Amino acid sequence: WKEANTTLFCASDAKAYDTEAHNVWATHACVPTDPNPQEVVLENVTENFNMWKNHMVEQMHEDIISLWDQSISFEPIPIHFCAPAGFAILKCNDKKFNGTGPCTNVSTVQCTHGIRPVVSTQLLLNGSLAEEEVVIRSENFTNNVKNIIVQLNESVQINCTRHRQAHCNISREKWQNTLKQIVKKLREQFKNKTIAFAPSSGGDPEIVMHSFNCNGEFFYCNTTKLFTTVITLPCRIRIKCSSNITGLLLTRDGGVDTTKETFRPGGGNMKDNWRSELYKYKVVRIE
Amino acid sequence: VQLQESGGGLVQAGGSLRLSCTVSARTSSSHDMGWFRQAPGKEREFVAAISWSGGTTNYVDSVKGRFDISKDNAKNAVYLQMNSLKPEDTAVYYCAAKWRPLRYSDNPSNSDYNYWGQGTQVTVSS
Ligand SMILES: *[C@@H]1O[C@H](CO)[C@@H](O)[C@H](O)[C@H]1NC(C)=O
Ligand SMILES: *[C@@H]1O[C@H](CO)[C@@H](O)[C@H](O)[C@H]1NC(C)=O
Ligand SMILES: *[C@@H]1O[C@H](CO)[C@@H](O)[C@H](O)[C@H]1NC(C)=O
Ligand SMILES: *[C@@H]1O[C@H](CO)[C@@H](O)[C@H](O)[C@H]1NC(C)=O
Ligand SMILES: *[C@@H]1O[C@H](CO)[C@@H](O)[C@H](O)[C@H]1NC(C)=O
Ligand SMILES: *[C@@H]1O[C@H](CO)[C@@H](O)[C@H](O)[C@H]1NC(C)=O
Ligand SMILES: *[C@@H]1O[C@H](CO)[C@@H](O)[C@H](O)[C@H]1NC(C)=O
Ligand SMILES: *[C@@H]1O[C@H](CO)[C@@H](O)[C@H](O)[C@H]1NC(C)=O
Repeated sequence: WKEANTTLFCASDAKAYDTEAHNVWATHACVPTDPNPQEVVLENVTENFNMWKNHMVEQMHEDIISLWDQSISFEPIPIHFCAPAGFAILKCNDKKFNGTGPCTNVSTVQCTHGIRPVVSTQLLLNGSLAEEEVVIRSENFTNNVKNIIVQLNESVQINCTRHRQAHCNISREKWQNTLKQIVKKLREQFKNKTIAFAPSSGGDPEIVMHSFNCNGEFFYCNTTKLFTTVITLPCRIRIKCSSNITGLLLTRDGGVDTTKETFRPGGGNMKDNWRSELYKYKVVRIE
Repeated sequence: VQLQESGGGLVQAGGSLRLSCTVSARTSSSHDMGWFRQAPGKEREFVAAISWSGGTTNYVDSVKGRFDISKDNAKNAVYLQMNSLKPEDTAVYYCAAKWRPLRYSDNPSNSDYNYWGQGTQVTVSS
């Protein structure tokens, strides 16, 4: 099966009587889901993946742009991306796969899992958890220009409220637990140097903050207290929200080979958000 | 290709070129479009950007007063007028797009753009 770029189709369980943007978009763009599809596990097969060169990501990005540029209530719904006639999607089943190189347990499917297309910076919300241990993924770890996508194995709840001023609460215990596991994984990759975190250092104003959309309202939260009982982040709005933090986008500082490496929250290339969900998939021509 | 640049050429210092980029990919009111360039041997650097909806612009200091970035939304087009060209302007010029759905300002980004063209080659002699 050659790898092939083709135009995917989408499937969802949107409702046609519902006014919210994602349902309206999916009702015209997508077909109904197969509620119970079969998955063929491929015995003895190995295939090479490259999550950083995956035309599925480009396609999802265009679709999500279309959704936002189409449009009330705004709650992301699951969208499946699906291989058209003559094609299939290969799914990597290796539970600690770095997204590049060989994968052993592979299965073929017509569609991805249902992905919520959540638009956010710094923290990945409401996504897929790693099945086993925390996983970190980068295109090249020794290039500090390449962002690191972290996938957590346990969700961290983030609850946000408004009183223009607003805040988000995170459990301090759970967050310190999450940072410890991330540190262990970063050391494996950086010659067991000491790991430091620091707040975002620049870029567009919405990437220096944790920014996200909470049913209609755009929230911009200061994450210094996360990267430096509950942790309360101050936010500006430009209504309650509870989400699961399921991942992080990090960037490593450049410089001299000190005894330490420092990492900062980043993001802004929404294509990394889509990679964090699509890393295990690849389109092939079956014919 | 999503983005395709044209207008590159060989020019004499003090001359002018006009670069064009047609954006075949999906655009939106929260996009920025820009131009970046890479001179032989050196790293890629920002040149100019424009907000797709608002038209706010930004330039690298070494082109101010000489380069102008403009757009035509109905043609999905962005343009870089380059006047008073200097040998230091010699480079591959890339058009780029960035979707910024969460932006709260019209000022365009100068880094980390979603996708890039193949580039158009510019040589400025003398
Ligand atoms: C990913 O892991 C595979 C399996 O050991 C290895 O061949 C490959 O070099 C790794 N690549 C990265 C970028 O980690
Ligand atoms: C492959 O992965 C599937 C699902 O993750 C699992 O049930 C199966 O035991 C794994 N190995 C084989 C040989 O099927
Ligand atoms: C998550 O992974 C870490 C190691 O990265 C492990 O210590 C921890 O027990 C795991 N938690 C769950 C709920 O699987
Ligand atoms: C990143 O990866 C490339 C290719 O594997 C390697 O040549 C380079 O040294 C790495 N780090 C850089 C470019 O800073
Ligand atoms: C978020 O709200 C839930 C109730 O839905 C609560 O169990 C949890 O403790 C809250 N988390 C924080 C960090 O306040
Ligand atoms: C880092 O520690 C691992 C053991 O987990 C070891 O195999 C490796 O040699 C160490 N790297 C360096 C640069 O010392
Ligand atoms: C976040 O808040 C701290 C004060 O607690 C401040 O020093 C820092 O500049 C803020 N960061 C941003 C990006 O506003
Ligand atoms: C995450 O999911 C919950 C419901 O599962 C929803 O209320 C919340 O708005 C979602 N967060 C984002 C940022 O979409």
